[PDB]
Amino acid sequence: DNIQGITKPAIRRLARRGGVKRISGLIYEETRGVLKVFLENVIRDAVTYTEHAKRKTVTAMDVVYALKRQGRTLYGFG
Amino acid sequence: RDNIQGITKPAIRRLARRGGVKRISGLIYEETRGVLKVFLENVIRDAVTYTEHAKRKTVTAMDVVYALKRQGRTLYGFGG
Amino acid sequence: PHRYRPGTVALREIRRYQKSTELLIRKLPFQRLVREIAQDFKTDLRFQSSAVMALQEACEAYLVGLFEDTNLCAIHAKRVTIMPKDIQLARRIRGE
Amino acid sequence: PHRYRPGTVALREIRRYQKSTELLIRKLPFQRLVREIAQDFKTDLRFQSSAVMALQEACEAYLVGLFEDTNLCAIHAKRVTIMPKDIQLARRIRGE
Amino acid sequence: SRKESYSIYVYKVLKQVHPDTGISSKAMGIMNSFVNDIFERIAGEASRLAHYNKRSTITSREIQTAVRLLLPGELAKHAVSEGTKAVTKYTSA
Amino acid sequence: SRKESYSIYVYKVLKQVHPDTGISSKAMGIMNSFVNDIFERIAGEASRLAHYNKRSTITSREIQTAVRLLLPGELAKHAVSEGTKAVTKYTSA
Amino acid sequence: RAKAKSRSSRAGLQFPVGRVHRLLRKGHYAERVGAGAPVYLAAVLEYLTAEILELAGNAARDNKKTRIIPRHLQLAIRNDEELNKLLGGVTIAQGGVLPNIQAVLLPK
DNA sequence: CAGAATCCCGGTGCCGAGGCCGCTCAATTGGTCGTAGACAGCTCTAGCACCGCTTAAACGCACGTACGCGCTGTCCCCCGCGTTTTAACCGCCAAGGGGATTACTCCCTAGTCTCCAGGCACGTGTCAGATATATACATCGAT
DNA sequence: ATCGATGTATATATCTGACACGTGCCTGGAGACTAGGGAGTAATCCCCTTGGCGGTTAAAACGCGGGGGACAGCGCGTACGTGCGTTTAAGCGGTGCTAGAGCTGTCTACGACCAATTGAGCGGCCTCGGCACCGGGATTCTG
Repeated sequence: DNIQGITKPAIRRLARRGGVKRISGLIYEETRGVLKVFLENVIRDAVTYTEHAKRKTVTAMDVVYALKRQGRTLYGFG
Repeated sequence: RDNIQGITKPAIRRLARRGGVKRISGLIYEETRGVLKVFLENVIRDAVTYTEHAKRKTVTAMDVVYALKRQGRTLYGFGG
Repeated sequence: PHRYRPGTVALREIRRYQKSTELLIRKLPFQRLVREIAQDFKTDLRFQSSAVMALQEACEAYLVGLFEDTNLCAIHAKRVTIMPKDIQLARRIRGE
Repeated sequence: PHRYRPGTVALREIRRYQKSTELLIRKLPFQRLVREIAQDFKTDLRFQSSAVMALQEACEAYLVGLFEDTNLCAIHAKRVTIMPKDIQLARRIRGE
Repeated sequence: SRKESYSIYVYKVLKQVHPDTGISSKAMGIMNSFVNDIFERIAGEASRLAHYNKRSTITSREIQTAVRLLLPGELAKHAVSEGTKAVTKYTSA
Repeated sequence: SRKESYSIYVYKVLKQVHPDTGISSKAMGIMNSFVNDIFERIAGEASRLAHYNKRSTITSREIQTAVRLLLPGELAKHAVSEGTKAVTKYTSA
Repeated sequence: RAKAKSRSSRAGLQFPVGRVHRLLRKGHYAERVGAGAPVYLAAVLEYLTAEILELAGNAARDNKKTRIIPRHLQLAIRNDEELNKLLGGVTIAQGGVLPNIQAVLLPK
C-alpha cells in the first residue's frame, strides 16, 4: 500500500500552483483515487506496447505513444 | 439580415424542453442565437473549402459530413 | 374553469418531446439562414435538399447537448432556472 | 507578539509556486507507486529512469488542470473552498 | 456505375439472429456507415503499430494488439476468442 | 546508428532572427518535437483530401487546402503567400 | 556533370527539401508525390519556426538573460492568441503556469 | 373527486419490402521467385542493490477566527390561457445549368546508376551561469 | 495619529562545467536518361435544380391575472490555518554486479504479380401485406 506516499503537503502545493486558496480536509482521498485511476489507464497502454515489441524494458517512447493516443501529446522527452 | 430572427422563441423552448429544463429565464435566447451562429459559420467554412477544392458549384451532403468529421463529431445516416 | 398548476404542463411536454423523434426547427427559416451565411464566402452557391437537413440535425443535437449540460450547472447553485452565466461556464469548462 | 492573519501566507505561497518550475511530488514514493501498479499486469518489469519522470510530469499537469477547473466551478457556487462534489461535477461536465 | 455495400451480409446475419424480424432502409444505411467507421479505426492503428517496429507487413498479431488497444476489456476478451477460433479453423482447412 | 534531428536548421534560423542569443538543449528538444508534430498533421490531411477525390498524387493544391484547414486564419495568409513565392522562384530559376 | 547545388539554395530556404521529399515517399501517404509539395511545406515549416524563435527571443531580453530555456517558450506560447489556438492541447515539460489570480480571491 | 388528458382497439386502406430474371466484372485457382522476417552468437551499458552520514521535510499538537450554512422577508416577473394574424405547407407546372460520361493525347513521374560533400561523432576550453554574502524597504500589522 | 519587523529583492564576490568550433569521415542527396499512364481537355445527355402560383389552418403573436421562485439579510459554531516542537527517512555519494538490449551474419517462407474463367452480386420491375390514419371508448391522474 504505497498510495500513502503522496503526502498531504504535496497535495497542498499542487493546489497552490493551481490558485486554490482554501482546501477542505476531504479532498485528499478523492485526489488519491483520481490519480490512481489516471495512472492505470496509461500504464496498461505502456505495458501493451512493451509486450508487442517483445521487450522487457519499458521505454520513454512507449509512454509518449500512450499519452498521444488519449490526446495528451507530451513534448520534451524525444 | 433579419433571418436570424427566424429561430423563433417557441423553437428554443421546445429544444430546452427536450433537455429537461423546467424553467427558463427570458435572456437565454440571444445567447443561444449567438452560440449557434459561430458553429454554423465554422462548419460552413470547411464545407465551402471542400467544395471549392473540387471546382464544383453545388455543395453536397458529403462535404458537410466531412466538416463535422473533422470537428470531432460523426454523423450516421447520410452517407460515408 | 380547470387550470393546471405551474410546471405540470412543462413536465408533460418534456415527456412528450423526449418520447417523440421529429425535428423541432422550421425548415424554411433555417434554409434561408444557411443560404445567407454562405453568401459571405462565395456567391451563387447551390445546396442539395438533404444538406439542409443534415445541418439542422447537427444543430439540434449540439444545442440539446449544451442544454443538458447547463441544467447540471443550474442545479449545483441550488437554482432551477438556467441563466446565461451557466452557459458561459459550461462553454468555458468544455474549452470552447 | 506578532502573527500574520489567516490566508496571507497562502497568497504568498500562490505567488511563490506560480513563479517556480520545480516538481512538487517526492521522487521515491512516486517511483514505488509506479512499481506497485505495473506488477498487476506483468512481473519483472523494468523502468527507465526517465519514464517515471514522464509519468510524474503528466500526472502533475493533469492534477493542476483539474484543480484549475475545480476552482472555477467552486467560485461559481459562491464558495472559495473546493470540495469533492466540485471535482465530480468538473469531471462530469468534462465527460470523464 | 455500380455501388457496393454490405447490406446483403447484414441481412443474412439478421436472418440468423431473428428470422421473423425485418429491417428498414434507414437502419441499413446506419449499419453501412458503422462498418466503414470501425474498419478505418482498426486499419489505422494497425498501420501505426507497423511503422514503430520497422516491419513492412501487417500480420494477425498487429490486428490482435490493435483490437486490444481500441475495444474495452470484455468486448476485446470475446472478440479475440472469436478471431482466434476463426483463424484456427481457416488455417486448418 | 546515425540519428536524425533538426537542431542544426533551428540554429541557422535562430542566428538570422537574433544573432546575439543562444538556446539551451532543453528548449532545443521541444523545438525538435514540435516540427515533427506539424509535419505529421499536414501530411495526414493532404493524404485524406487526395484519396476522397480519387487521385494518385499529392500536389501544391492539396498542401494549400490542408494549410487553409489546419492553420488559423491569420497564419494561413502569410504562409500561403511565402509558399507561392518560393514555388514561383523555384519554377523560374 | 555540372557542379551540383542544393535545392534549398535555389528556393532560398534553410530547411532540407531533399529530406522532406524522402519522408513523404516513405510515409505511404500516396503512390506519387509532385515536385511542388515539398518546397511549399518546407517554406511553411521555416516560417512557423522563425515566428516561435522570434517571440521567445523577445521574451528572453525581458529577463536580462542570454540563453533560451523552456520557461520562455511557455510564456511565449500562452501569451499569443494565434499560437495558443494551434497549441491548446500540447503539454510542455518544466513550463509551469502563467501567473493569474481571480479578483474574488484578492484581499478586500 | 370531478373531470380533462391519456391509451387502446376495430376498421379502411395504401406503397414499401420482398421476390425475380438478366448479365457482367470482381474474385478465385493455379503459377512463379525476390526479399523480408527468423534465429543464434556476442558486446557492453545501466538498472538494481547496499553501504553510510546527514538532515530537509515530515508528523504531530495548540488554539482562534473565519467561513459555510438555516431561516427569513417579500416582491416582481415567467407561467398558463384566450383571440387574432400569417406564411408555411402541399401540390402542380417550366425549363435548363450543371453533373457524369467517352474519347483523345501528352507530359510528368518512378526507376536505375553515379559520386561527393553535407552533416554526423569524438575532442575541448573558457566564460555564462549559480551559490554565498549583506542590506533596502514594503506591507501588513500593531499602537 | 503612525512606526516598524520579515521577507523578498538585489548587489558584490567566487568557482564550475555546458555550449560551440574543430577534424575526420561515410552514405544520403542531386545529376543524367528513360518509359508509361494519370491527368487535362472537349462534347454530350438529361436530371434534378431554381422559380412560380393556388389556398387553408398550423403556428405564432400579443395581452394578461398572478403566485413562486429568486436574492439580500442576520445569527452562529466548529472546521481549517499559522506556528512550535520532535524525529523521520528523504537526500546524496560511492562500489559493484550482471540482465538484457542492440548488431552481424546466414538463410528460406511468405507474399505480390499474371493468365484465365464464371457466378455473386448489381440493376429494374412486379406485387401484396404492415403500417397509417381514422373514430369511438374506458381509463388515469391531477387541482
